[PDB]
Amino acid sequence: AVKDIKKLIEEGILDYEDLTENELRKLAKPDDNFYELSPYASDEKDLSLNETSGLTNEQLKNFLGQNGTYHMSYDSKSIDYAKQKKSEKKEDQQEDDDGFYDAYKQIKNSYDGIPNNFNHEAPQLIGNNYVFTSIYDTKENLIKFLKKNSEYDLYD
Amino acid sequence: AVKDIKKLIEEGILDYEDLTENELRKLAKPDDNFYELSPYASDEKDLSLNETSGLTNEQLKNFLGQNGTYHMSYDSKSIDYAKQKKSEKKEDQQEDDDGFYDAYKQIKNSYDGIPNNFNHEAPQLIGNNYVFTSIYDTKENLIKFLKKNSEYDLYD
Amino acid sequence: KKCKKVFKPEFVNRIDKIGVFEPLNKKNLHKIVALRFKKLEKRLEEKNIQVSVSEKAIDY
Repeated sequence: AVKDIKKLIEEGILDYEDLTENELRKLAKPDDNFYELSPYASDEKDLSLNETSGLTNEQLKNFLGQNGTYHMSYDSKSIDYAKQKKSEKKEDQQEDDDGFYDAYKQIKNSYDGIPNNFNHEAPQLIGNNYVFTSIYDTKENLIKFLKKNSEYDLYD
Repeated sequence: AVKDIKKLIEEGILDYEDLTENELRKLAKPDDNFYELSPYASDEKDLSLNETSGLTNEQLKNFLGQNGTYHMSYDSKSIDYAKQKKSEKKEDQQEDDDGFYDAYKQIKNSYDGIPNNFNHEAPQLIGNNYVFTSIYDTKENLIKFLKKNSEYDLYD
Repeated sequence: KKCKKVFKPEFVNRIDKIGVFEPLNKKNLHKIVALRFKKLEKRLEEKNIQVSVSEKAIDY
């Protein structure tokens, strides 16, 4: 009151209401694990990128633009090809969890500004200020404080 | 002060600041391993050439030229075809290093004017003079000297 | 997960404890390579050449 001091005491003693503008902005500043050099990211199934996607055909977009008595509104060539492959691979044993666990981890990270394999700190605009959140350091109590108190108030 | 004399003494005794114009240009001249005849280059995965590349379709370039409400900006026909091959080869055991380890070497050689499998000396324009750098003889201390001292100065 | 994949994961219920080895660090490689020179003198005391390893010989 400095940055590592707040992570222990503000859970026990200090409320967020009695903190200055130079103290709130530095807790939203990135930590010392940021600016630490880290290579070798761990690859996983990217739910962001769609391998079954295709290109705008412009004759579908013309025919679907003229609204009326059409019965299917996409191409279905690449997404059936995709379904035939899953019928032919015989990969079941952990893929029964991969579609069913792993999105929750990456879907919640989409509400924090964090992409798929990003094990580091990513910002999130709350009001007029950015808050760098993590996979581990979610900083949820700062988010509840800055949304509720600084709705009609400004603390940089 | 000649060329092989500088590689031993200038690390120990001589600074680069006290060197004449006929001495700086000859240390940037290529060595005697240059003009030595060397066949049989060693092939590796060329990260320069993209096997997944294609041709300008000119109806995509027209449709992407008219900016607005399109959702994919490339062809993706070939690049799905390439990813399918890596799923079918079952080659993992060293390719887990080939995309990850072999590559940092060719990327750093791009900052020195050196292509992929080029085990010889390649130039690099610094100011108004060329400096022939190598895989092994990086000549980094000449590069730090010619950028800093000869920014507003000229030494051929 | 690989124990779920190759093994049909009942082995996880069978095995008491799964250990994972870190790869060797250079601080490990100081003392670990030195242990072979202790057993080197057991087979070569007939030869009676006692090889001494300085710390300069370690990193080479």
